[PDB]
Amino acid sequence: CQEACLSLQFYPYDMPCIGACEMAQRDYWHLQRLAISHLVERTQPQLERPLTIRWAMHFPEHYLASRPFNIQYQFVDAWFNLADYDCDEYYVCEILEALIPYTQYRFRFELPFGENRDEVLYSPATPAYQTPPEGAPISAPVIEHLMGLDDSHLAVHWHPGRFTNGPIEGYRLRLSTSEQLVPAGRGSYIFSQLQAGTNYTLALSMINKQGEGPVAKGFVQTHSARNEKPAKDLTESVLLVGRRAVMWQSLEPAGENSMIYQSQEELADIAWSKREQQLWLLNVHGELRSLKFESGQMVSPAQQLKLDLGNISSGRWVPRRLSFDWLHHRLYFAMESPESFQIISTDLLGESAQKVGESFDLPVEQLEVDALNGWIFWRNEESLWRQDLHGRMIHRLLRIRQPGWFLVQPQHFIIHLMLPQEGKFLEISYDGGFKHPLPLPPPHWQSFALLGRSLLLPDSGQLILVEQQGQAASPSASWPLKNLPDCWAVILLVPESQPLTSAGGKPHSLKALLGAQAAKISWKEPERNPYQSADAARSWSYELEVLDVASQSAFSIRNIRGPIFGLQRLQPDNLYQLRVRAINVDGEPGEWTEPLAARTWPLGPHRLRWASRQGSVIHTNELGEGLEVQQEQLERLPGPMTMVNESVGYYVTGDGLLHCINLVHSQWGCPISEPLQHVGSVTYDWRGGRVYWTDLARNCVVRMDPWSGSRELLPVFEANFLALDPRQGHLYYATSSQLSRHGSTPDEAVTYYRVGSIASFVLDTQQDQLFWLVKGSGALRLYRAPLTSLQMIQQIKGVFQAVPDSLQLLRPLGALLWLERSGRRARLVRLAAPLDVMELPTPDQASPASALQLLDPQPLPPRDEGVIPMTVLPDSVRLDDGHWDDFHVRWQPSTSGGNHSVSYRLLLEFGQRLQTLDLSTPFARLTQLPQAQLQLKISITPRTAWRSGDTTRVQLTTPPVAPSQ
Amino acid sequence: PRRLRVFVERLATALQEANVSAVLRWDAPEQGQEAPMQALEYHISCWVGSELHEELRLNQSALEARVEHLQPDQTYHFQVEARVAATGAAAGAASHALHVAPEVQAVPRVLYANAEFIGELDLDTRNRRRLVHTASPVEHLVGIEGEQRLLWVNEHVELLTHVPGSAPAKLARMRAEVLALAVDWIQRIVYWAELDATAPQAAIIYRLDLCNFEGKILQGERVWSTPRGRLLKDLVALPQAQSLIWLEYEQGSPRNGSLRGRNLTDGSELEWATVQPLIRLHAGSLEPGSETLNLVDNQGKLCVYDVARQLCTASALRAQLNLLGEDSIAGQLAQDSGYLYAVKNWSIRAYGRRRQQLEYTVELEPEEVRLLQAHNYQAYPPKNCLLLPSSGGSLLKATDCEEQRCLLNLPMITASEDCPLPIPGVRYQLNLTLAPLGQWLLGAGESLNLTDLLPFTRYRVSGILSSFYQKKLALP
Ligand SMILES: *[C@@H]1O[C@H](CO[C@@H]2O[C@@H](C)[C@@H](O)[C@@H](O)[C@@H]2O)[C@@H](O[C@@H]2O[C@H](CO)[C@@H](O)[C@H](O)[C@H]2NC(C)=O)[C@H](O)[C@H]1NC(C)=O
Ligand SMILES: *[C@@H]1O[C@H](CO)[C@@H](O[C@@H]2O[C@H](CO)[C@@H](O)[C@H](O)[C@H]2NC(C)=O)[C@H](O)[C@H]1NC(C)=O
Ligand SMILES: *[C@@H]1O[C@H](CO)[C@@H](O)[C@H](O)[C@H]1NC(C)=O
Ligand SMILES: *[C@@H]1O[C@H](CO)[C@@H](O)[C@H](O)[C@H]1NC(C)=O
Ligand SMILES: *[C@@H]1O[C@H](CO)[C@@H](O)[C@H](O)[C@H]1NC(C)=O
Ligand SMILES: *[C@@H]1O[C@H](CO)[C@@H](O)[C@H](O)[C@H]1NC(C)=O
Ligand SMILES: *[C@@H]1O[C@H](CO)[C@@H](O)[C@H](O)[C@H]1NC(C)=O
Ligand SMILES: *[C@@H]1O[C@H](CO)[C@@H](O)[C@H](O)[C@H]1NC(C)=O
Ligand SMILES: *[C@@H]1O[C@H](CO)[C@@H](O)[C@H](O)[C@H]1NC(C)=O
Ligand SMILES: *[C@@H]1O[C@H](CO)[C@@H](O)[C@H](O)[C@H]1NC(C)=O
Repeated sequence: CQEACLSLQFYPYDMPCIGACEMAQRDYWHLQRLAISHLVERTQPQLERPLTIRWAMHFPEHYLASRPFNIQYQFVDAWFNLADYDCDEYYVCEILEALIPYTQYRFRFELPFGENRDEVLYSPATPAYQTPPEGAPISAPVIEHLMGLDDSHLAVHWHPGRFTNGPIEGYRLRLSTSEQLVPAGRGSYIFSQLQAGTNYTLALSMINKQGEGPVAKGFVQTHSARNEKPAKDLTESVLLVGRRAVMWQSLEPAGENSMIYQSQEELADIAWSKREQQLWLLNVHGELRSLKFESGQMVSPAQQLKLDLGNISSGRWVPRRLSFDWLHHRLYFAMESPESFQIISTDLLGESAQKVGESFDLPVEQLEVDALNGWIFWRNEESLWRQDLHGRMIHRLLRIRQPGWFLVQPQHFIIHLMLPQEGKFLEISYDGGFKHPLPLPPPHWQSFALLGRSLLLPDSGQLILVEQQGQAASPSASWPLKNLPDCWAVILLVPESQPLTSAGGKPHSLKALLGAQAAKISWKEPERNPYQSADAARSWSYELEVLDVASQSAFSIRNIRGPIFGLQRLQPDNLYQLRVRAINVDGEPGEWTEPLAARTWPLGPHRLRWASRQGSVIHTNELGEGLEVQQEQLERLPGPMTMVNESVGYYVTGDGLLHCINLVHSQWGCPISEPLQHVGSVTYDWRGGRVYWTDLARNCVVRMDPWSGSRELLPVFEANFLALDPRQGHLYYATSSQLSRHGSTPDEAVTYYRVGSIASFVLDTQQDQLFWLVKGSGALRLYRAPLTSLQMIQQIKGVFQAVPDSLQLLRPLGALLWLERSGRRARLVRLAAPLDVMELPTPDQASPASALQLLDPQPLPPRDEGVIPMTVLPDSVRLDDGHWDDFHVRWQPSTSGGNHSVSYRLLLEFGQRLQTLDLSTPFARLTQLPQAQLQLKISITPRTAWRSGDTTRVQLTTPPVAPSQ
Repeated sequence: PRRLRVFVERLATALQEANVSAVLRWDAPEQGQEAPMQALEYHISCWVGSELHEELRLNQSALEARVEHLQPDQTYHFQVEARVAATGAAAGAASHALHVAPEVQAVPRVLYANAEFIGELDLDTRNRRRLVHTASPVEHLVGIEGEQRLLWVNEHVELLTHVPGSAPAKLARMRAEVLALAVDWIQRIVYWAELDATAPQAAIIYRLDLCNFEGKILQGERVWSTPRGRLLKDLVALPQAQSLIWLEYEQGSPRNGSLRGRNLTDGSELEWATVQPLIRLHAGSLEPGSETLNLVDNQGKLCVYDVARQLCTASALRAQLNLLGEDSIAGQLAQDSGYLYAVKNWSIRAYGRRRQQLEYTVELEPEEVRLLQAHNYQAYPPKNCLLLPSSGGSLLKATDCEEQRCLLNLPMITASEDCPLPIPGVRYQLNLTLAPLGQWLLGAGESLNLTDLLPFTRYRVSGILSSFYQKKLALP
């Protein structure tokens, strides 16, 4: 439209011709999109198989005038542009792109309409087509969890990768060397017989029918070796519970083989406590005797404790089993109906009883609880099961005929189980899919004990101390057990049998949001492994340090009971290093985190203006607190508010409408009555005192006096965002493709950038630099250029991106802000440290945010009378002609207040003849002088770089021209 | 209906910037036999993203157009509308979008040599040319394609060249059976191998420099030789790896092929590891940092050798090439940057490298192809590396002198530390003076030997350095 509306009178840009041409073209493409929108959005493209999409459409009539249509592809398990395709006029498209094999795909069409980026149509998606499988896998299998169970074993859980490139066959594990193939259904492996106290390296690879994929790398320590107590220095104590005689025994060489409790009734099950030292005794009839002891002897007798049945318990239920939670201080019971086994948890008083699970006919031989790892295990004669403490998730571990007495180690995460019918060692993990043998010395024991690497096997007269490889006929030490008929329960009385310590912790993902004198910090908790439950407890206290780099001083604050912490009393404009650790109940803390360079805001009342998607506006500080809900009510989806003076502001909404608002008194102040459609952005020049906006329908820039509403079209084309430098009058504009400069003269026009698309920019007038955001294909790339070295400051990858016109320059901090497209987060990048991207969360009263501005502490300066051109004196416009062909017009030169460059624009009227001139002197030569004494009309418009003066219109008589040569 | 066929080509001349361009070929729509041949006005709009790159209006009977100045690694959209030019009625429309990727895409053109001539077979349009008419048939054929130069060995055992626009020039005449032929395109050195017919038969590698050719018959120089009883086959020159790789086999055992070579700078012998003995070797991708080799073992299977990792590499073209049989993969196999060509059952099959599928199959006569060669992308160094260096430096190093003579060594010059490859066509020119006594115009690699010097006497040598490209550009 610049080349169609080219006139020799108004040069170089006939502005209303160009504006009418551009608005008619956008009206044409809007009416074409509204015509063909239903036929696009009903018709589904079909796939057939080179791969061919048939769409039941046709190319438009002005087909080369529009933008390219894009086939877009989507993984079934955002839309990216397909690069290689071949379409004819009936949309019978052939994909020449090398697709990823064995990946399902969906395809759609994008039809743009003209050069306007708003007018696109999207077709519906195709039915899902999977690529046929070929070749090696290209995605490494990402490990979920990888840890050492104990000093000899190592556990890994993983998931398959994204592009398997074939049907899945097997995963290959290499441990450095130990190699093992596992099939496709299993994603968890546990190694064995490792060295203690060295780290191993695990290399995991994916294998399909065609080949082997890439290799995933892992560094993982085993547990250190436990201290081996000999027979001469064995200081442990055991409590062996038989059915009719219970005896406590010392594992010293001089040990006391001493009576604690004899019961003539047969006891069905026991429950053992560590801090209380209480052995609850449940007999064969179902009544419960709570029996407190102390260090192997009586301090209190047995008390009959009655369990509440309640409205859960409809029928008769006779209890048989016992287990005591050492975190929750709660018991768990298995009960017998006289017709099924149902397990009901209860309190120590016995009143708060609630069932878990469902009833089953199998008899539970032993009930044991891992209170640290959050599990209750029931073992019956058919299977061993695993339940969480709230009864939410149910799992069965192993099916076997008649298992014997199992022992759960919480920090080893290995159930050691001993069938007396087999007579061989069995290790089950907590998921139950790992079953392992070990050597056992031959005798059949009903129960056992594990003490480090040592194994205690109770004989009918003695006790056998082995190390699972030496023989049971020659123990290292023996203790007499002659008064016991048989040994159904052996309890090892160590503090490691019931620990409160999870023995693993390292915090991560530490985030610090800083203010002038305070900081809010949040860190992620260390995640749970699959071996413990959601009912497992890791209740900790976190210790945080601030390391001042100015004084090099480390201050540590401890006992923080949550992951969020509001730290106060920081000196402003100072940088620190902030590091967190997690301390357990036992006082063993975690390791250090990596420190982040945390610089505070400088001192001052730094208020941020948030605007919602519903038009509510609030003022916070830079931490997001201290909120004042403002009195005014904006329209729906507003952009950043541009202030002219302290009462009148201008903003753009999400549909392109431009609105004026008077904050103080709403009855007067806005010079334009109606909102104006198709506006990209808005800005204001305080020195000229002019409001500049991009009219997107006219691809022009409109300059408006805010005191009168007089609008001037200004020759800047296809612009979206504006910022004007008030020192020199240069306008800076950003298109969708390029970012450049427009001055008063054509010599000052310089192009800074050409490309995704430019999302926002901001002008730094003081330091003479410029920043802009390029919103590419899933990567926000931020840049910097001087106003006279182009570098990329920071590239942020992800599906989340910025709102267009949302990059502001935080002057006091020296940072850049952009609101995210979800409206619940803002991102801040400092200039001195480019790599750290702090996030500011959004206050919940304005929950989807559409605008965020930094309010300046000084007020806005008033308009300058030093840039206003004075009016040209109409008496001084003389038509003085010289000799020969010099027929010219002169006037007294218009100045400004401050001495600025005043150019002129001039119009001649010889009746119907017209002539326009652009001048830089008070002088114009008239060429095509008609010689027959007409009344010339002269109009002068003086201007500066910032604004324009008034028009001087005179009418002058021509001097007589006798020669015509 | 006939579809729009767009191929990108990357054409690189030495001392010039590589130019990547798009060749568009579209056939005409079907016309009646009563109507004559009509002019079709083809309108092309080329788009980069959302902006317009080029726009051309052409009156052609069938569309053969070329869009210049494309950029690598960017998606372009060519929108072609075909109208009848006399009436304005729309004959058709097409929309080709194209990621460029010039390492995997090229124009499907081969150079075929029968007993009569050497021609170009474009596999898209199925059209044959004749570049040069040969009086005697061609046995081996290599080329330099920055200057469109063909180099070949005839049946009368003579090595010849051809530039377009001239006669076939005789380069060398040699007196033994030539087993293989190769060219370094950068340094303009032609390497071949001659049979040595002693009772342990050998093969001697001869080299010739193209910068020393001024119109008369040159003679080769012996550089290396194989150990005795062994023979060469399929010489491939790798300039950016600075290697000369052949298939060394022992006489009487041709299916024991082992990948041997020399290093082109210092002359050291180099070995490459294969998992199986070989029968045949062909040149690969020839791209810097990713050079391959297509090599066939004794069971008639192919590996794509990565020569930096020295390993076989799995591809989707490998099973489709191994399905053709041993004689097709062992007889004629060529690879340019975009395709990979085999000859099976009087038909040339072109397999694409990007899409990894069979793209073209062109039937032949039973004696149209005896030799096949491809327009492989000969990647040139940048303009500071090919040319004469700026700084002089102490390139001349004096050895330990005797009283009678000094062995002045003439090494080979790289332009800077940023240029790893040698400068082409290096000629020292020396005055000898008593600190002229002697004048030499001598190339790089040899030595100057400096006889009849007086004992206990200082001497001086002074020399200018010249290259082929500074004589071509008339630089000082
Ligand atoms: C492509 O050709 C058209 C048509 O060419 C005319 O018809 C042919 C059958 C043949 O007889 C030609 O010589 C004729 O010119 C061109 O359109 C013509 O362009 C000229 C030059 O601008 C103009 O004076 C004529 O009026 C046009 N005629 C018609 C019928 O439109 C067209 O310009 C050619 N394109 C290019 C790039 O040269
Ligand atoms: C801020 O500026 C605006 C002009 O843009 C002022 O609004 C004018 O106010 C007077 C007095 O209320 C009205 O008579 C005018 O009609 C308003 N102008 C227009 C164009 O409508 C406003 O007063 C200014 N506020 C301050 C505090 O100076
Ligand atoms: C294992 O030891 C190496 C050797 O320095 C070290 O890099 C690594 O951090 C250690 N791994 C663990 C898990 O401690
Ligand atoms: C502008 O020019 C006038 C006239 O020369 C002079 O008096 C004045 O100092 C200049 N500067 C300003 C800032 O007004
Ligand atoms: C490449 O472009 C150069 C000019 O920059 C030109 O001289 C040369 O012939 C071109 N080569 C081709 C035809 O690709
Ligand atoms: C092939 O050659 C290798 C390398 O010389 C040699 O070890 C081997 O014996 C040969 N094999 C046969 C069958 O001749
Ligand atoms: C060839 O020689 C050069 C110069 O010494 C050396 O840098 C290079 O590594 C050698 N090439 C190979 C493939 O060994
Ligand atoms: C091979 O070529 C001959 C030529 O006549 C033809 O008859 C035959 O069908 C071809 N074989 C195949 C498999 O195409
Ligand atoms: C003498 O000159 C020849 C020819 O370049 C060279 O090969 C040789 O090494 C020289 N030096 C001697 C014999 O020391
Ligand atoms: C050697 O000296 C002669 C005699 O002056 C001169 O023509 C020639 O150019 C000289 N060579 C060099 C390299 O200067």
